[PDB]
Amino acid sequence: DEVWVVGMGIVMSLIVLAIVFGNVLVITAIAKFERLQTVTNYFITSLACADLVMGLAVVPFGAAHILMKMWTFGNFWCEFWTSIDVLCVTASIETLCVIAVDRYFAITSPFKYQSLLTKNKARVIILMVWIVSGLTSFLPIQMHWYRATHQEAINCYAEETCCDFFTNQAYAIASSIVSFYVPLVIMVFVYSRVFQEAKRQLNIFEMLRIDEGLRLKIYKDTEGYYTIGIGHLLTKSPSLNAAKSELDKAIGRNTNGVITKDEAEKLFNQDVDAAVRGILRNAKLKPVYDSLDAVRRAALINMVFQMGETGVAGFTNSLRMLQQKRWDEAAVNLAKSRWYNQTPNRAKRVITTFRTGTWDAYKFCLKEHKALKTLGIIMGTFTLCWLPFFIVNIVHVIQDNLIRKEVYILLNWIGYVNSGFNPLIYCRSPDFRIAFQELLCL
Ligand SMILES: CC(C)CCC[C@@H](C)[C@H]1CC[C@H]2[C@@H]3CC=C4C[C@@H](O)CC[C@]4(C)[C@H]3CC[C@]12C
Ligand SMILES: CC(C)CCC[C@@H](C)[C@H]1CC[C@H]2[C@@H]3CC=C4C[C@@H](O)CC[C@]4(C)[C@H]3CC[C@]12C
Ligand SMILES: CC(C)CCC[C@@H](C)[C@H]1CC[C@H]2[C@@H]3CC=C4C[C@@H](O)CC[C@]4(C)[C@H]3CC[C@]12C
Ligand SMILES: OC[C@H]1O[C@H](O[C@H]2[C@H](O)[C@@H](O)[C@H](O)O[C@@H]2CO)[C@H](O)[C@@H](O)[C@@H]1O
Ligand SMILES: CC(C)NC[C@H](O)COc1cccc2[nH]c3ccccc3c12
Ligand SMILES: *C(=O)CCCCCCCCCCCCCCC
Repeated sequence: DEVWVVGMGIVMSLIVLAIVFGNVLVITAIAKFERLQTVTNYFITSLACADLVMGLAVVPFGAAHILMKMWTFGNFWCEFWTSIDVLCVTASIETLCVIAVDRYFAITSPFKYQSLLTKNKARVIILMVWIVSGLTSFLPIQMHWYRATHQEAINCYAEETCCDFFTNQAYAIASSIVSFYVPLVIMVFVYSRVFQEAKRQLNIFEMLRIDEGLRLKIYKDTEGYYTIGIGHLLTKSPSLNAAKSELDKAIGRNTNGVITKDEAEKLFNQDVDAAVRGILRNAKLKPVYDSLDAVRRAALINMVFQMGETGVAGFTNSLRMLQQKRWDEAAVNLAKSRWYNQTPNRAKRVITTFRTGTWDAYKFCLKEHKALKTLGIIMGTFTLCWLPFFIVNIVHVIQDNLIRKEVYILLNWIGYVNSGFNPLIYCRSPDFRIAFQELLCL
């Protein structure tokens, strides 16, 4: 009975520690490492501050309120504590919504993934988020717009040891819609469009960039030949200066061995053009290529890139089955090759692409697309943690007391606890992971 309290207290204490530790770590990492100082991470910092205030100002007293089964901190702080609670939750979803809109314009810009905002504009947006959140949180609570007019509530308001958030229905609807549901619906809609755009970026360039890899500096391939970009051969000569000469002649300037990503893309589009012409000249590959759709043509070109026309022309049975749109059977034969034995991962993705005729095998391979998934996980987690709580707010406007007080409280704490998840989710990023282990003396 009472020993349970200590055990429950230690648990809630660890919850507080977890929230504060992790979010302090996030703030520190972004503030300290110049690498992490991006527009997105400024919003993340704003998001981390809301969670940090939750862990310091909100959760500790909510915990004590439950364990003591009454309020000990007085009416002033009860009203203040309540305001902070609503503020941090509001600012969090508003920030998440800003991230979604920011990421949409970033991914649709010709200046792709660059935020249209500068660092200074971002701070203004952030500051305006906290002003609006405070305007929608503190005002109604400090002006007493939220309060109900029935006696049970009136008693709780007046008595100093009662801190129950009794609200009138108009507030319950309006506040929950404006603070939560409006930025939630926008966030979900906009960031679903972000994923659509991200998926739409997948093409043969990204495919070969994932499968072969893009190298900005001159390197020797497996055969010892000088190569650059996505496996673009410069020369078979052992002279490095001969490669540099061919590179300059191809790119159109003094490169000294180094080219940009966009220039590698330029060379790649030429190599693709060359590959297709060669395919159409090959009597064994032409009928297959002619029959295939655009996506599977990219798959065939991918193979030609890796093995050359001759190596690909040797897949006589597979080519026949591909030509007849017998995908699974083509997949069975292709999986039984030296190709699949040497580069299974790459072969797995190309063969799967032959099977589906989509880019699904190349989802979330790019570092930038992985980063988008991380943000999507942040948003989804926040949604899942808070949605049940806010559904019950509306349900009780329809019919009050349908759901127990203890369940409603538990749904609140699922919301509270969410403030400790984001730091763990950021470990998906190689940059934060590197940042953290530096900060943690590793
Ligand atoms: C009234 C009390 C309880 C609420 C606390 C308000 C604090 C947490 C709010 C108010 C203004 C906010 C900030 C506004 C400006 C930015 C700049 C950005 O680069 C990092 C976050 C940062 C610094 C915000 C984080 C937290 C912040 C300081
Ligand atoms: C409001 C009370 C109860 C909670 C304590 C507020 C603390 C957590 C808030 C208030 C102002 C905030 C800061 C405001 C300014 C920034 C600069 C930014 O580059 C890093 C975070 C940093 C340094 C914030 C971190 C935490 C911060 C200090
Ligand atoms: C009243 C309670 C909430 C206060 C507890 C604050 C804890 C979470 C604070 C107090 C001292 C802090 C640490 C102090 C030293 C560093 C090294 C730094 O490179 C990374 C963060 C790190 C590791 C801090 C993280 C969290 C930390 C442990
Ligand atoms: O065979 C056509 C392409 O071959 C090179 O790119 C290959 C390279 O030969 C090989 O060592 C490696 O395993 O794969 C890459 C591509 O994945 C050419 O220099 C390309 O320009 C040709 O199109
Ligand atoms: C112990 C209570 C005070 N905790 C409140 C929730 O953590 C956050 O609740 C909200 C956040 C944002 C907007 C809100 N509108 C509401 C209407 C009724 C109840 C809560 C909220 C609410
Ligand atoms: C490498 O960065 C790891 C070493 C950092 C150790 C710093 C020592 C922190 C002491 C924590 C005590 C504060 C507790 C506050 C409780 C209210």
